[PDB]
Amino acid sequence: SIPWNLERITPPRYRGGSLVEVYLLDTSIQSDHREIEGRVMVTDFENVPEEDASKCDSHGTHLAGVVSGRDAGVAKGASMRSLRVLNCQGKGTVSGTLIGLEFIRKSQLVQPVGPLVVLLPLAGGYSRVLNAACQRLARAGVVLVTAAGNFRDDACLYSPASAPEVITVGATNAQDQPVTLGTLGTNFGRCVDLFAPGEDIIGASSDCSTCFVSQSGTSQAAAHVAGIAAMMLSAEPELTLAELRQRLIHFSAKDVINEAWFPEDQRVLTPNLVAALPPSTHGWQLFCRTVWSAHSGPTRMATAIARCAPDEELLSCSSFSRSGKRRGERMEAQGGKLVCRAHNAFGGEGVYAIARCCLLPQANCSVHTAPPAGTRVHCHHVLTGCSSHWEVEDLPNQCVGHREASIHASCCHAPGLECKVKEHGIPQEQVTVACEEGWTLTGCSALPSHVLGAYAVDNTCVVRSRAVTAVAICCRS
Amino acid sequence: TATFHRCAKDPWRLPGTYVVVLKEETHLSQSERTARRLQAQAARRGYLTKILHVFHGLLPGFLVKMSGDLLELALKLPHVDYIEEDSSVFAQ
Amino acid sequence: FVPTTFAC
Repeated sequence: SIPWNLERITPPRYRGGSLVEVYLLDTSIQSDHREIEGRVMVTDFENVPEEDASKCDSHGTHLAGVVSGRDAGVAKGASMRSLRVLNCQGKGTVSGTLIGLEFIRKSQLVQPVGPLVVLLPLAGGYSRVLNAACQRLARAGVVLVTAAGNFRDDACLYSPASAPEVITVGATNAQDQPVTLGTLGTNFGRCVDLFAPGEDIIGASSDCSTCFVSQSGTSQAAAHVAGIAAMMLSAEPELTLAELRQRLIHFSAKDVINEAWFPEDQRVLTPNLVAALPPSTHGWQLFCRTVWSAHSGPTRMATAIARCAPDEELLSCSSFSRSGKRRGERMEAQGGKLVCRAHNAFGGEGVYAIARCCLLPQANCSVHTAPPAGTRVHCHHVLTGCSSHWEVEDLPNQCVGHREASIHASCCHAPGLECKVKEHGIPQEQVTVACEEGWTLTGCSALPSHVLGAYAVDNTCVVRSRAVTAVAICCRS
Repeated sequence: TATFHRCAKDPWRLPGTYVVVLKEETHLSQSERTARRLQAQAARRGYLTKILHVFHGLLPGFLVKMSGDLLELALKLPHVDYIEEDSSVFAQ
Repeated sequence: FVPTTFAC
């Protein structure tokens, strides 16, 4: 009897949202539907373009029901407030959306409440101004959740999906696979934070005050994550955005997506995560996440930069290019904070910088560098990461690099942190080595036959080449 | 130093309406004066304009209904960071 | 999929 999607987000051990308010920006809604009656406040904010009734409020009503619906909702308690920015054809404007977001911020300033979650179940093309408004609203301390988009395309080409600091959600089906419908389907790529159920999702139907309908889309997926976030923020109201994102990643089902569904180049970039509620089992734990930069592009001196959130520490830095035409990476300070920078090679199509960003309070972390010597440097403190860059066209708390490369060790004073190094090598397109259960991968690199790059996938270090050895640095409390 | 942007997805563009985004620290009073200034300068050139909204609280700036002909002029106004042509968003 | 969901 439990809808498949609500079972899917139920953790393997289990036992809301009322302190939290969820704002919805959408079509008009049927606020008297019995799923949501008394739970949604209609603001009567409206900013919509001219067209060009059951249908007028179908989309919004269903999503309000996914978030908070008494029978089929994720966060059955939760209070919602709705703004109308989509017309009867489901069409809105970037300007109308901006005015809506501004309205939410003004409401908050005038009558402050607790944590706010804003669900943006909509998409247009990449918009500088829409992304900036989302970022500013996120920085003001509001949580934003958006749909990845339904075009079976790179979510970085769409807004608010592409917007920095917003939680962007793709859709998976009952078989935990990315939704595809012909040439259409869930968007993907490095701007997607995670996936959630978004096919055949039962919820309130505005056809009649007690009716239900199954709908599909990345908004339905985004609505699951908005609900999960509302519950998480009710339990732990002081979470920063970075703490909330790390929990969402951490409590997700991992490696359940067949990445064959995605276009080849997007496989490495797309997180293999399906959202789930936190378990009843939960003491401090080390949370880390992998942050891919935008591609540097092909300029000879191009650099890609991957950054962590202000309250996170960069524990390691790796890089990847598909050609293997690469000058590696280094950790450099910037506004008094370490970032991961990767360098393109001459004639390279470009590279990605890949940060490992972790929640480590009381950490004092530094970088120890040695210029080309093979070349070696150690934390003379625990080693959490090795990086190496070179300026040439081609070739024990210790990092070792190529004799012609500079080598960089990330060293942290973090008492109460235990770390170990696990190695694995083989004859090979890809070699792989995973940390043990209960340990957190902090760093991933290849021993110095021609490697494309290295990157952490959850707690597994992956090395890609054209006698390769993957090296994982793993830590725990 | 002010730049112009419009939607790469051509069918989703909505020409004739522009979001004028001012520099981060711009004050509401400055946004209002800048909007009035655009309208006056436009009017001297024979153009009708309409200020649909003045933004403050997240981004400073304004929404203006005008011909794109005026964009070179608008990009030279004080406080302008960039201008974006309005475009469509859709239920997902 | 319903057509209220663009562009399904």
